[PDB]
Amino acid sequence: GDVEKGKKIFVQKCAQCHTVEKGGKHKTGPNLHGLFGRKTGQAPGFTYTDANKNKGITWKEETLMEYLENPKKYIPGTKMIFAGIKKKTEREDLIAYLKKATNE
Ligand code: HEC
Repeated sequence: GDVEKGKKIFVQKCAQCHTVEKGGKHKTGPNLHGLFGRKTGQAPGFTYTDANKNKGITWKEETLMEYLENPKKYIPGTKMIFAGIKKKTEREDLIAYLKKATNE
């Protein structure tokens, strides 16, 4: 649905690892420097896996939804300790939130 309905859940259980809207901090995942229509091997000084960066997929409304619904399965060895998001609303809410953070 909506940007409010996504930022409210991002700032709860994404910003805990990917601080961005509050101020950049890649403290347990890479801070989302837009991502939508960008690329994966894009983060500053952090460390994770080989898998995500080297293999890629282009981050977009498909791939990041497909990824957030199961990140461990979607890219081979991506740890990301959360792997789902309450209900399928918060999912599309996040997409439609972050889609502003790539043009606003
Ligand atoms: C800390 C335990 C995390 C939580 C909570 C969330 N994410 Fe995550 N994310 C985490 C890791 C360790 C990584 C690095 C990549 C790897 O392969 O391990 C990621 C990665 C992402 C990405 C992809 C970045 C890329 O590979 O280019 C995205 C788009 C992402 N994470 C988004 C995201 C959102 C929206 C979250 C809240 C629902 C979220 N993550 C939680 C660790 C953690």
